[PDB]
Amino acid sequence: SSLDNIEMAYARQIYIYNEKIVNGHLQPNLVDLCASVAELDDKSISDMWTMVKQMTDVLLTPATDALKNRSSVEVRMEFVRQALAYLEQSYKNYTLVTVFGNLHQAQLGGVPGTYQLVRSFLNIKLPAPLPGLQDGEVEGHPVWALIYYCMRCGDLLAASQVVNRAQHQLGEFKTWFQEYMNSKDRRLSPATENKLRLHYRRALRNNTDPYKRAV
Amino acid sequence: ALAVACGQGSDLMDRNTENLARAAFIEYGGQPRLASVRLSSRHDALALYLTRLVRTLWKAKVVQVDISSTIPTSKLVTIQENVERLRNFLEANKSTIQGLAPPDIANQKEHQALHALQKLMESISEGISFVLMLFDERVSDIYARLDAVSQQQLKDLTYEQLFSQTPGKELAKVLVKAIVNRNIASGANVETVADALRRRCGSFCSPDDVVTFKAQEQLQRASEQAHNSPVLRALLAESLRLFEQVAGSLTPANLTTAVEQYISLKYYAGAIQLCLTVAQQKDRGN
Repeated sequence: SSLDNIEMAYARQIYIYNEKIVNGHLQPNLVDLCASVAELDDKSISDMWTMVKQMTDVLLTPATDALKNRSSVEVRMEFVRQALAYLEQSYKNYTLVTVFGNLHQAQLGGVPGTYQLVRSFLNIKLPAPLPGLQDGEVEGHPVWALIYYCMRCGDLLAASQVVNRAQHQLGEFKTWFQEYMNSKDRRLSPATENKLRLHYRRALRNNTDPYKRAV
Repeated sequence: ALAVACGQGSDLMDRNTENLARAAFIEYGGQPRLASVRLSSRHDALALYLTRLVRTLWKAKVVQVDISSTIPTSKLVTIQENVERLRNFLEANKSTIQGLAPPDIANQKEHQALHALQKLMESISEGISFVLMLFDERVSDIYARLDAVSQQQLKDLTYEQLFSQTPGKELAKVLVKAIVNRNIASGANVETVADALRRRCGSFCSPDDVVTFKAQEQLQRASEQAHNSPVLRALLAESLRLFEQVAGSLTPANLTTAVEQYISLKYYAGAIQLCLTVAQQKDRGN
């Protein structure tokens, strides 16, 4: 036999998918039929199929041409959101294994809230305070670090909670952020979007707080 | 004059007054002489001022056992600030004040006496910083997980002993080695508590201990993440890197605690490699 262990397992899964269509049955999820073998290998492959499923799990127009779906601005927009949701969740798992030694170890004690996780993530990745931070701290951590890694993990709510406890320090950023969390597609209104950009460009193009720049 | 030069009375022109006070401290401080030597009035003045800055501390017990501190923290801060401003004053005038710069037997013992006082000042500041660090944590928690002899030694530890006697230094080295252990259980931040102990109370902390603390950090946090599969092989592998660096300086008590944890995490082959490495670095010449 010329098929390696992995290849053979895939063949069997493709036989099922064929047996289903040959007997007229329900069209099963191919992506699921392939990830079934991935778990038998290292996670290098499992995390791939996870990306494949999430990048292909977009509302499509059945019985429509391939080129048309991929040219439509409608579909092209959802791809960006599905990827961002993968990069955010993927990073969230990196933040867990960074605090706890094993995913299992984190689970038994219970996944903490994205806020407390991020806080327990800042402890490690910045043990000493950087002298260039701005806008003070919040419960022992720089306010902008919390906002960034919360947005990076994809929990805008956890980030907005941080903002609510620093209303006086952050200035007008509150009304701007609260609009970003509300507006869909992660975009602000052109008027308000113009107000903040010009302010940042005005005197904050080079600020000593990198987290502030990023957000 | 020394006190005014250090800003005392200024809680009430002021630069010129302090500069005049400096001039009086230098010009009229006298000099050392053979009578066994008689040190200058400048030396006795420095000893008198320094003593009065710490008179409420010296003979007092550090702690009161629910353990707490004998001296309020706010008082320890002001005392430390006063000691540091005195030190800052001596440094800014190391070239103009007689006896600070190195220089016949009279001026010799004058230099030695002044040097000893300055070493006590930095030791006082380190000692105070250590006590403040201690009570920032949860001392009662640390005090519970402690042996009786060390509880008793801490019970009757005075500030004098902490500042000027080896047992205070040895006990201080035990407490720091214990607080970091506890800090890892809380697990807020290891590398911040590191840089805290590394610099301010240096000459009492050891850089080979913080790297060890960094190693025991990943070890305990590898036991924290123990349920996860892919996160440990980075924690345990990096803990192993940290241990092998301070191999020529690991205590048998730590090396054991490391191997004990490695076995819990089925990290057999790795733990063997650490012990073998610690061996070679204790005896390189074979």
